[PDB]
Amino acid sequence: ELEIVWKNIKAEARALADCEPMLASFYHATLLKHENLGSALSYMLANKLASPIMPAIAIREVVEEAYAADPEMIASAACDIQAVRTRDPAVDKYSTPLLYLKGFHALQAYRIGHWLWNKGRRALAIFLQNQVSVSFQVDIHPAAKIGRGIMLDHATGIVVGETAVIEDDVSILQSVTLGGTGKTSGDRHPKIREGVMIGAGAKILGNIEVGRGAKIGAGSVVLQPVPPHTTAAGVPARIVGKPGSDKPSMDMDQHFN
Amino acid sequence: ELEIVWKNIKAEARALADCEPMLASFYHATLLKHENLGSALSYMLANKLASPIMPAIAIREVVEEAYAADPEMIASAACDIQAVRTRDPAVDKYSTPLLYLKGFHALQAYRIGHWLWNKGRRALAIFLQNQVSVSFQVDIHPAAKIGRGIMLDHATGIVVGETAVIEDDVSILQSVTLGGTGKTSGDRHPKIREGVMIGAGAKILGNIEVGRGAKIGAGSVVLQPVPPHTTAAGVPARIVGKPGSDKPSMDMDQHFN
Amino acid sequence: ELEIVWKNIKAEARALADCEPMLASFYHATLLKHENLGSALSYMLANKLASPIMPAIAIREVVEEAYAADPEMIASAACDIQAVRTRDPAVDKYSTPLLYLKGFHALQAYRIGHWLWNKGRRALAIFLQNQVSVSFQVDIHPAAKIGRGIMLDHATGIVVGETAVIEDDVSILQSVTLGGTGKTSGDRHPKIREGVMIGAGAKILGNIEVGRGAKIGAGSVVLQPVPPHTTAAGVPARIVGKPGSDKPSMDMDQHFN
Amino acid sequence: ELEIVWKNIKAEARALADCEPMLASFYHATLLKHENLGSALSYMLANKLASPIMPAIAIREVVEEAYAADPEMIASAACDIQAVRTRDPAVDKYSTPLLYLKGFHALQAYRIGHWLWNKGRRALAIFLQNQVSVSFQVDIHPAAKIGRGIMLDHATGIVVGETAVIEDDVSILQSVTLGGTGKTSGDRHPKIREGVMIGAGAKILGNIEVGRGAKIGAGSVVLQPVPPHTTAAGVPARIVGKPGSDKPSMDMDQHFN
Amino acid sequence: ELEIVWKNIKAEARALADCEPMLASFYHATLLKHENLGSALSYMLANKLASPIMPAIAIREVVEEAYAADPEMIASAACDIQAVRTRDPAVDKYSTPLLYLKGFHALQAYRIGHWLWNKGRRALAIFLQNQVSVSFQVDIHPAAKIGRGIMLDHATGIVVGETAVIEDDVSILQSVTLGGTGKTSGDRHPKIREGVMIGAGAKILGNIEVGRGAKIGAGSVVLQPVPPHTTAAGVPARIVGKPGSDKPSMDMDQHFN
Amino acid sequence: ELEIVWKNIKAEARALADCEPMLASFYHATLLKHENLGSALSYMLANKLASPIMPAIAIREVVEEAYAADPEMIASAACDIQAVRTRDPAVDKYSTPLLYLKGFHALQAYRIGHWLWNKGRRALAIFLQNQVSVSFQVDIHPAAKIGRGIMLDHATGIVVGETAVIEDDVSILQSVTLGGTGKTSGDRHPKIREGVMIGAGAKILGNIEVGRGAKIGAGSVVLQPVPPHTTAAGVPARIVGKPGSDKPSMDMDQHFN
Repeated sequence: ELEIVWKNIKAEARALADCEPMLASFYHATLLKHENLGSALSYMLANKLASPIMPAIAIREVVEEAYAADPEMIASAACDIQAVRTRDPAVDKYSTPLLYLKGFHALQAYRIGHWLWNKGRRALAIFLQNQVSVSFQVDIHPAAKIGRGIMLDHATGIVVGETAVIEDDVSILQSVTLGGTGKTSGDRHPKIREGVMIGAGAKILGNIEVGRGAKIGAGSVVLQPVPPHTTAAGVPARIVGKPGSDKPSMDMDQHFN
Repeated sequence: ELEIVWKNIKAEARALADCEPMLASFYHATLLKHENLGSALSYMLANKLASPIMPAIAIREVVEEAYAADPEMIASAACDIQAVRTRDPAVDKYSTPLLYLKGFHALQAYRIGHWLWNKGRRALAIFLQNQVSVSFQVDIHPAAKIGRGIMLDHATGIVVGETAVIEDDVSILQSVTLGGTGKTSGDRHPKIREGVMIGAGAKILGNIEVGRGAKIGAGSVVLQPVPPHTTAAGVPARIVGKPGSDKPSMDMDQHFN
Repeated sequence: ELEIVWKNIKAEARALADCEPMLASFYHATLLKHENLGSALSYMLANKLASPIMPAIAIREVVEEAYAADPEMIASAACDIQAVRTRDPAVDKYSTPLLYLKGFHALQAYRIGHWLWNKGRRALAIFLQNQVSVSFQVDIHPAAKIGRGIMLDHATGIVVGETAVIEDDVSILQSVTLGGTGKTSGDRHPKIREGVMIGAGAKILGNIEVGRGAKIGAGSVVLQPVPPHTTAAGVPARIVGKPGSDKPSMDMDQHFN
Repeated sequence: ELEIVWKNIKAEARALADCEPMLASFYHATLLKHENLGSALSYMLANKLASPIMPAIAIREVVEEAYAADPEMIASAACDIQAVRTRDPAVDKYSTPLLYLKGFHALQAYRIGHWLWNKGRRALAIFLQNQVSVSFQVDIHPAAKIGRGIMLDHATGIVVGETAVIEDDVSILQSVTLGGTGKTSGDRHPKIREGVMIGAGAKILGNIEVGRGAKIGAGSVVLQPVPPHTTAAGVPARIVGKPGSDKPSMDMDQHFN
Repeated sequence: ELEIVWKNIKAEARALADCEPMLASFYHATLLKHENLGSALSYMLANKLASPIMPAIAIREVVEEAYAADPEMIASAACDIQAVRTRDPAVDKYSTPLLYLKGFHALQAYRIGHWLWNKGRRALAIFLQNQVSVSFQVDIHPAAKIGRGIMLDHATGIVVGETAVIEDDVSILQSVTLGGTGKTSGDRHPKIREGVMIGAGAKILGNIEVGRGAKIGAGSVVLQPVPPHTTAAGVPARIVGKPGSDKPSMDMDQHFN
Repeated sequence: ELEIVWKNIKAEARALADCEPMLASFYHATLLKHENLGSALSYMLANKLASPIMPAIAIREVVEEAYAADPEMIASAACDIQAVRTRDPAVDKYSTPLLYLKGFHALQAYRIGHWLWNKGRRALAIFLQNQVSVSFQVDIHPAAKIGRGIMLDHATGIVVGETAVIEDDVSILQSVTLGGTGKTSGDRHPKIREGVMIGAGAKILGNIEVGRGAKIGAGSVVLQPVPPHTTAAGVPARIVGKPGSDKPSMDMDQHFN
């Protein structure tokens, strides 16, 4: 439920404001004064994406329009929160991704851009993509199709291209590229299927499959498709083993042979 | 031709202003209100590099002076715009690099820094280098010697050191390092010859030649010179093949082996 | 001593004001108007960490409280300045790290966060960690234990997790991860011992030892402990040699094999 | 009705976007994107009253709460817009007061402060009073009781004290004081009745009546009550004549004697 | 001569930069870095009128276009600088009006508005009028016809309406209104002839002539035409004498009777 | 005592923060976190005078230098607070002038400028004078000699020239000019002696005495000296009576014959 995630967030916020007065005002503005997750999300995005061109209120109205049209984006955000809490041992609170984590922020900004792109507002979507690249150091093409329960841990240097697909329950670290090949339009970026874990620095290039439950080792350069439930590693990457679990995204085991 | 690129940009800007009310003023202020490419470039760099150290209107003065003194830098920018449009399939407009692409912005900021450096205004060039690093996440030393028709696609994490050379018609992806070795002054960075393509994450270290038309695979660590028209890949890199084209920078084929 | 580093900085500042008269007020504010390094450090951090939540004045109060409680933080910054000046051939002046180098800025910001974390002000430390990740593109968990004489050269994309240790006199390049494994709290990040050099893009994962005087080659993915005075490289990394020096962090030789 | 004022504003906004394409996004944000006057008023005040203490979003919440509790505040703004358009020959458009005229901005800000004062939120009302004095150069104590159909033309230097009353359909010029006497709390500011016109620079002091349809000449200092339908002028002011109209506020005839 | 005023300003700026370290960069950015008076004027106006509606770099473009189109506006500004230097004993430098005096800034902003108005860009001229009113506390309608060698000393509260005329070599103090009467279009504001001096707080209302070399006493309310070379004072004003000089604007003698 | 004024302020602040949570953070930053009046004053001035040229911390160091050199400026500020509380019936708290009232803010900014001027830092003093004119709409030449226990109520449009003297315990309203005559340097502005009250809009011009305990009526134009313990009013002003008390500044009785 969104509600237990949101109820958890407010209760955390109440406690955190008591034991850190420096941030009491911060917690009230970002969390306590909102009635639901949607409103906290739009507030976060409005403030983080504000520019002279589109100030806070202007951005917020765009975000609220998107969430009214497609409320599943809020549900997706809630799943992404739970992903980080459950998978990242440095995070023990529901509020932490929403408050602090630039990978989470960039992911929700992408959802807005994707909605815009699909509505034909492509100029605005590209503006926001490239704003997010500068501000959060994550460059996700708004045409990319990205599911829910996604963790982008640390996130600096992540690149996801136009024709990429990232299914639900995927975990991706800093400096990961889901990148293209060639100079022509068309399908040319990876398809990352459910349960995949991608370690820091991995470059996955071209219109290639990374099958369900696969594991891509840190620093891998993947140029050929990786079968489901297999571990790939190296430069260029080869099949080196099989993961310890069905969904390595859940366990974040970085070892490979 | 310069006038051709500029006319296209203005045409696009007129159509874009008509399609997105939130951005109509932006397309005017950044493009349509300007008489020539040089004016739009100075506007772009000023706005995007503004900080508490120096505001936008002050930056803009420095940039106009440089372009008045060496208008070839404007011709170089036009060649760079054409490189991105022709090589990056996610870009189908001439206005896109100018408005949005941080690698393009970084590359042009470098040109101003390089002009300052060569004039003997090194302290200002070093400020600008480091502002570009924070603002665009691209760290290019102003003493590097970089030609024209250069694409820096995505660009997050690019590092180009003091003594590097990059010839005309080179294409470089995110997280590429043209890096030094040792703790002494003098040539210690790579010399990248014309037509080279460098894939995401490649690290090229030392005063080593990368020959004309060579391809450096994504994630490679290159410690030895790479012969012309050869493909290097791996950690550390070895010669694994020959590229499919005479100038791999033009074709962006990321395959290796 | 501090007084020698500070006297050199003051002399450089006087020269710089004549080299670039435009920036004279900037050199005055950051350097000339202070009587000691501590004052100039607190000025830098106050401005670099200023936000709507904690403006420059509020941050400075925090920083001066920390520097009064633990003046060794100032001495640590002085050794960090000397490390860059001595090890990075692109940097000749003591003033350069303090004015411009985002790795240096982020490292001193971490010291404040670490001081806060150790006082139990954990929310505030996590806030600053994530602000520094956005602003300087360096993500250091405040519970990390980092010594002095540390160079973070270029620095974009550096990630240092919760249980990591970096001892004195270590040099680290851009896109280096000292990263975790697993979804469970507990000891799970690298221990980087004195004198170690880590090349650009290296990923070192898990609770593993990198021993005194070891060298980690650029682009390495290190999953097993590295013995003192050996060189590890490759994906995954293997022992390939021995460094030519007792403390490779001082010499910055990027060669491996 | 409101719907007629609002329909006119929307039509003007469409024309304005074609008259000055540069400002198209501004006209879109302030006017075109709203479905009613209340929404456009709350957008104007949110941005005009934004500060570090209460950002635009926080102000808008306050304003929408007030407009929901007392929608007559929106109707009052509509009569104020019509007053300027009908009485000021330099203003032809309904949109002009809402976009630009600082007297109109200050008058609507006062309504929010007055609403707050009457709810017992007195500190907040005094905060906004003094912010409006700095930003729009109009100092209105929130306990003042001000009706609707009020023009504050040019407006700089207007002062209206704690116990003042301004009834409906009053026109006031720049540098007008409705000021107190004495050091004691209690009723001590003017009562300006319906239809009164007050010329530039007039000072009206103490708990005195200015009667229905009276005219106060520019530069007058009024220390005694002014009868309905008479003209007062001079320093100190005396009755010098009768207005040529029943409600001089509508006709703006500045002649006296 | 234009070149003379400009050379003086640069000389002063060099000496000022040497005397005050906190402002050295300011004198550079506002004066010394510029090639001519027009460039410094555009810089001044851009910086001081910046707002959330239009930032400084955008304003600067509008201003340069106006000066390129009608360079007499720059000659007018030089005459205005000389008027203040020669007439205001608190000003002994040519740079002072340009750097600091809000009446001088307002007057030059009016010139740009007037150029726009006459070109048919009225919507932009009306924005700028009202921005100048908030920013400098001077409200001058852009359709007013104002000559050169004009001093607006102190300037707070000055109002000049739509149909006013102010000839060359006129001096006006704070809180002066050249104000209208009635609610109809057409001439309804004063016509101030050459050499007139207008003291602080004077209100001059209606389409009335104030003849060549006349003096209007401080605090006067002028409702009837004032003959050339005559002194008017009082509320309402009468002819009380003749000025001591042929052009009272030059001598600033505030005595009357 | 400063201490009972400061102790009163903190106690007020504590209570006000409890009964208005919107402003709790505001009260903590402006008042509660400071140890003395001097620190609260410097914080207020640093934030209100911050500009790109001289940000908050830079201004604060200038103010703290001034207060260390001449601590009587803090004592003067305390007297000015008590003046407003005791004389202005709209103010019932010690904290109100310090928090909100632009006349009080401008007066303390003047003290800094006066200190600067007397130290030879005249360029900076003139910069700040003209900043204050724009920001608070009060234009006080830093060479003016102004005592303590001064109330500037409402304050918009106040002008005080170079050679003016304002003794202790004077009360001055909005739109008051202590103004010059002529175009030559030298003593030429009023000398306002102890206990004088000046009503709104009064213009006092030339090097003329306004004797101890005199009263100047609102809207007066004073061109000849006013004897001690006399009331002057009119345009031009004549002696019309005697005040009701020895120090009309204390009683703020605005009546005159």
